[PDB]
Amino acid sequence: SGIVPTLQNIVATVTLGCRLDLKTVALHARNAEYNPKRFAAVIMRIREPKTTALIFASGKMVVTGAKSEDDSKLASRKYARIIQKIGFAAKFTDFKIQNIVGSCDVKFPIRLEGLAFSHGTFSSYEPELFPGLIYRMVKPKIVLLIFVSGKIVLTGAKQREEIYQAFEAIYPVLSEFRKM
DNA sequence: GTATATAAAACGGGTGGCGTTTTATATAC
Repeated sequence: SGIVPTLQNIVATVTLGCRLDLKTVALHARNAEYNPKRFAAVIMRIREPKTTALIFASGKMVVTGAKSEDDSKLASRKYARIIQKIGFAAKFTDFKIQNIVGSCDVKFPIRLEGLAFSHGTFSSYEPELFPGLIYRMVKPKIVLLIFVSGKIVLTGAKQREEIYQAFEAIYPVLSEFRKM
């Protein structure tokens, strides 16, 4: 082994606590998009940490694109400050990470059909529909996308340890189904 | 486009329970 998964995307939610006028928000922000007809939220962005926020009239906000939990909270506080600077009585509350995505490379090809047959109740593999095997782990409850190349995607985690836990648990199985 | 996780909530549609839609990301067909 020796491989440890790399975090790729962190999704979080934040309650600003006050109602927002989206045209005002979009108008005053330096990096905003807002087309009511397409989606009901201002799509705001900041350069550091590089992230994207979906800002709603209710004052709720979704922050995505961060590569670390630190970066997620940091960028979230920053978006909240922007809203304040524009003039609303916003508050940075209820910061919570909802989804963590990770990925790695085991460095060997995998026999997906064998794995799907062996771990049938957790696996779903339809190569004509999507080339990767969808593995639904029980403990921890994580979803893994397994590819012939040996590249692995882990998602559905609320905490970093779950990403790490799942990979540790899957590695022996990937080894059992290697090609070379 | 296909598939995976996840929140936010307005829209469409017919006056309603709920599917779609958007955003970010790895991955590969």
